[PDB]
Amino acid sequence: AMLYPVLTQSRLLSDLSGVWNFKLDNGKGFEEKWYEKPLKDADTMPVPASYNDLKEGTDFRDHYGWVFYQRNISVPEYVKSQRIVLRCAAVTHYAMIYLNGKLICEHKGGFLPFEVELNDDLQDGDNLLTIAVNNVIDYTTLPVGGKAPQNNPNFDFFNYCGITRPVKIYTTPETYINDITVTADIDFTKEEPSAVLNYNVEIKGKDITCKVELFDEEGTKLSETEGSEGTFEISNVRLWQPLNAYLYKIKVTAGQDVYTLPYGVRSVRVDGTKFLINEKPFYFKGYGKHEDTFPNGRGINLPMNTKDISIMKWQHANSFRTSHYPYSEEMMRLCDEEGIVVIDETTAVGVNLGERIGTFDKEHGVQTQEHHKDVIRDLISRDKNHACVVMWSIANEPDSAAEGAYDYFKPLYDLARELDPQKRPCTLVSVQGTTADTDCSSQLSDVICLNRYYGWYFGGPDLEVSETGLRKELSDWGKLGKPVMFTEYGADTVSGLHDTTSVMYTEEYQVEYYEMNNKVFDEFDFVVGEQAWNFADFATSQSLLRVQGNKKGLFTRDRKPKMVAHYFRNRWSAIPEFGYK
Amino acid sequence: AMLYPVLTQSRLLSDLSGVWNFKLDNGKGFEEKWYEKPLKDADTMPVPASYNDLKEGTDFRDHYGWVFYQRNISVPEYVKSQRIVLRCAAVTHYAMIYLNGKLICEHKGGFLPFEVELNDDLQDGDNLLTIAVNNVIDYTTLPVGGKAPQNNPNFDFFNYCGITRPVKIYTTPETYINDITVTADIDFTKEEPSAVLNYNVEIKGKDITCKVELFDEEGTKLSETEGSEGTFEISNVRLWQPLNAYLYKIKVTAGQDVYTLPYGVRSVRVDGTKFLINEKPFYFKGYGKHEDTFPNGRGINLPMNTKDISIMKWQHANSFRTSHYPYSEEMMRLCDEEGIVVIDETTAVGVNLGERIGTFDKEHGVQTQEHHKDVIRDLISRDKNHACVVMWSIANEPDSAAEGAYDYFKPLYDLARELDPQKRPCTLVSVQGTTADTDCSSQLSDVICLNRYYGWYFGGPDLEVSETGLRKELSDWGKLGKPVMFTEYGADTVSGLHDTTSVMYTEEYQVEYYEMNNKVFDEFDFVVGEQAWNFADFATSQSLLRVQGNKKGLFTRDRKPKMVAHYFRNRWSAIPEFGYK
Ligand SMILES: O=C(O)[C@H]1O[C@@H](N2CCC(=C3c4ccc(Cl)cc4CCc4cc(O)cnc43)CC2)[C@H](O)[C@@H](O)[C@@H]1O
Ligand SMILES: O=C(O)[C@H]1O[C@@H](N2CCC(=C3c4ccc(Cl)cc4CCc4cc(O)cnc43)CC2)[C@H](O)[C@@H](O)[C@@H]1O
Repeated sequence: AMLYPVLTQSRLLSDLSGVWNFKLDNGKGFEEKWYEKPLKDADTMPVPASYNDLKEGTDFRDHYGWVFYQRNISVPEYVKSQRIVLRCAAVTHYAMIYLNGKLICEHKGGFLPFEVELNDDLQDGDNLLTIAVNNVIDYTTLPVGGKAPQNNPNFDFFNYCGITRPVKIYTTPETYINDITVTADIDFTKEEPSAVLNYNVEIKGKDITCKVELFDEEGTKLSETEGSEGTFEISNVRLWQPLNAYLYKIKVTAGQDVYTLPYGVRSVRVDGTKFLINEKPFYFKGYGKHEDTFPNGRGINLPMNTKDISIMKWQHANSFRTSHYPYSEEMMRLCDEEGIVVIDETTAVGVNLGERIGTFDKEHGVQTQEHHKDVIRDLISRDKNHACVVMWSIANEPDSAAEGAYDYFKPLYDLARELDPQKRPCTLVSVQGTTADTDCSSQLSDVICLNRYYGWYFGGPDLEVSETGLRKELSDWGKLGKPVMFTEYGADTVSGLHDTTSVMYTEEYQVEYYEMNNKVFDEFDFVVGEQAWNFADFATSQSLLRVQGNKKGLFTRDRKPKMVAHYFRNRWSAIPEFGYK
Repeated sequence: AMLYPVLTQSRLLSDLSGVWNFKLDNGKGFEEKWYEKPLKDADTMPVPASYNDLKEGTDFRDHYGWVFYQRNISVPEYVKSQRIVLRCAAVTHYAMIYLNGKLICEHKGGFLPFEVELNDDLQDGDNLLTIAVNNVIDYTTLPVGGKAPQNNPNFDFFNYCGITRPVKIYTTPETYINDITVTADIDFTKEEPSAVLNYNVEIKGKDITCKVELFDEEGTKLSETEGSEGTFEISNVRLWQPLNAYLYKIKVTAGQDVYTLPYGVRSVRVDGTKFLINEKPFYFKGYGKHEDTFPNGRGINLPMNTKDISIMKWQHANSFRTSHYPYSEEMMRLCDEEGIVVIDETTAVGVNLGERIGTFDKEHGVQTQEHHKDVIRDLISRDKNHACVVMWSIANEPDSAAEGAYDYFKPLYDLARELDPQKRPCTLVSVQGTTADTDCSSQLSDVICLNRYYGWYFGGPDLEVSETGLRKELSDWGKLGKPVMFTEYGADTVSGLHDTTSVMYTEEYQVEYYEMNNKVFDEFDFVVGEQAWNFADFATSQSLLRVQGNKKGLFTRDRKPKMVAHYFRNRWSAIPEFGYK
């Protein structure tokens, strides 16, 4: 259970962000117990941010192993009466928190929050907070790291590591609000849709009165309820809608603690080959994104988030997929405010491939299902209340058509559907090569999400031949009667390369590629969404197939529009959110 | 008096940063008293950051007038016992702070901090904090804005406005440390240089004991002193040096309040035509920078700051000038940690130009000297203790060779030299066209800082002819016997444009331009520094002479190296910090 720490009349919030003491481990780092004394010959490193690109030389960018963040923490004794918590929004990949020298916390998982209590191990004056981060990836990590001293990522994006998201401190009374949940049953039958909202507060500590208050957009009060559980009757409810968002406020007063939560009233339901939002046939318009900026790397970047959402509404999009890892809490909340449809995805990327071993080989294969279940647990525990999240993605391009694959995902799908209070659709992004008959996603998933590159990796530069292929496979996928959407498709384009008679990597070819694909898409009424790959150019590991990173983005890494970006904006302008099919 | 709010055993610090409620004024904004009720139909805007580039359309970028930031503030009553302060690191240009509807603070000045007290006007639960920002510039603002409904900046950089730097909240006991000052008298006579440091603490409130403690780099204690004033004897003092920084810690315990301060022991003194740091002949290597990134605009950007300082040490630079406005506190402190020489400059840019009026015309001219004195007051009050600041710049390219000019600056120079506890050199950046005989900087300034463009605006593309000119004027400047340095010189280069036989705007020409200039520079021993313009490409107002902004940077706006960047790195590698002349 992880609530987003905010500022409230009952709780504080001190951002530990700034320039910390930084030092690359040299192997002897742990034996010599650097976490006690200061960082001798320390360096400077801003937090939050990925450290790989913040210094020159490959030895900082391509570091293998541990790095030590160090900082000076201090609290006034008049606050020790409250509950002190250290919240780490994200640490990529493996974090180990020390306080004066005592290991107080550990976490496996570089893209989800985790907190620890500081009341017992604090001191009186200056305390030495030491956060050690590991970047190693292997068959036991999500994302998955291969092998053939450097990390070999089994994924197509750079291994940005470090304190990726903010590290803050917040307080709370002894008996506090530890978690909250809210679902909505919307009565679309009446001429005006009314709504009934069910809540459930979980307290913790030496309990015992609980109060909840409902407010609207402006802040006007609307109703009140008592107890750890209750409901709200909203006649004339203002439904959260794609691109037309509306968020109510919820103020829960429990004992000596208060916490507010913005909630969006909307319904999500799959019906045959139709993805229904608020009981209407929705069509996905957008692209798979990355949390990738320069030189922040994977580090949080609120200004760029607002710019991207501006570029999106500029382009007439409505959705994106948190490609290959969960995004920041801030970006999720922003999509609630701005009304952006989001496909929340886990870190489960790279679960694929004297003898060739098999993905799900019990002895020499991925050892990730345990942690994979944790992520599904922690991901939903965090974003369960986000009205923008309309579906979960268990994994990106796994070996979903291989032996043991179905056995691997079935418990994960179940855990997901048993944990989502709203019981939202579940899916997995199908790598190219799978078919309706071979993909275990055909049975497990509510929506089929394809990653196809007809016209690039498969068929390019012959777009004519590539078209018949795309049509042949897409037509086959209709046999399932489920909703089909493309979550990835694009061609690497180096901004600035032009040609009248186009060739691969030019801006002209990139547009043609999306014209041919979109043409086929519109031929089938069970295609309920198109999301291009990628929103913008992003960094990867070096390779002959990567022209200074991934260049399949519609925009450059600095958000500048390629010619394709205008193409889509024109297309998506004449395509509505509902009723397209 | 403005101390940098940090985290201490006696004081808190809650970063109000995040996505605030935003709304462009429409004229009726103030009459309709938006600062009381919420922002109806509000928008999203991250803080801190310039808002001009965070939304699409010229109407947000080219807005004229007011914008309303709104936010929800809340404090627990158990903290009301302390002193509550709202610190605004920067608001560009004019800020007006409301709390529940009551105007509680105002400030003129978009690039320096200002705080206000919240104890008296707080409420119990949720408070509506409303920060209104104005972007208008005219003859009464610094920077100066001209005329011929839009702002016409009298300067060559875009008018990025909004909550440019962080807005935080910090507490402190009734009797607190309000200000601190530290100077150093270094005895360079002994074989080992010892040092004596003089401090001076200023308290405020219902007083009455004061304690100060000195620590070194690691954190080991070194000495102790009592009283609001005292000294420290440092035998074997570790002198802060350019590119070899060393900062001591200073822990002042006054009553129920503590505050720590990193200090760097170094001496600055001009001797004839020699700029002496720690009694050695220093040579400036660097460039004039901007606080300009995309899409942040002028907004703070700690990751880029660390990257720029990496690029600098990569390039073998040692100094930069806070071109045309004071930079963030974080960047100043970082230069102390990283050992970067800084020329702190004020916002006094644009003080230049049926009849042609004169700059300092008493009735129809710049009405800025009053505010100009404030900035000189507040700038030194903030950065007085930064061992990286080795000189002050009263103004950039003013009309320093016109009637009334000398009368305008003389009181400003005096106020500067009377306020700097360290009595550091003072100068002003001389626009092209001035000569040793005409520039009032010849008498007022300790160091001559020239902004010359021989080979671009003046002479280009004939670099041969441009050379004789540069030599003729530079030789003349030697008549003063003072130290001369170029704070600006460069040629607009569009990254990617190449030619064997170079032309203007190509990368080849840019290198040639700096070769010719640097050749002449090295012919004169009274030239003690070279700083190119600019560090990287930055945004300006649109114009036929601006190719999508200013492109004179050595690096692109995203910090990528142009061919010139490697040229300098090779040159600056064979040029030392001391003894070059
Ligand atoms: O096209 C992208 O590369 C982007 O789209 C997705 N991406 C899709 C392409 C991927 C493949 C792959 C898998 C099966 C077959 Cl038959 C062909 C190919 C192409 C070449 C190839 C070569 C390899 O060595 C490894 N993996 C592949 C999987 C990855 C990913 O989801 C995304 O991370 C990536 O950036
Ligand atoms: O070259 C830059 O433009 C950069 O260097 C500095 N910059 C120097 C060039 C500036 C001038 C100027 C002034 C006197 C004379 Cl004789 C010629 C010229 C050139 C053209 C010209 C045209 C105008 O309409 C107004 N101002 C000028 C002053 C400004 C500034 O300090 C910096 O802000 C700027 O970005």
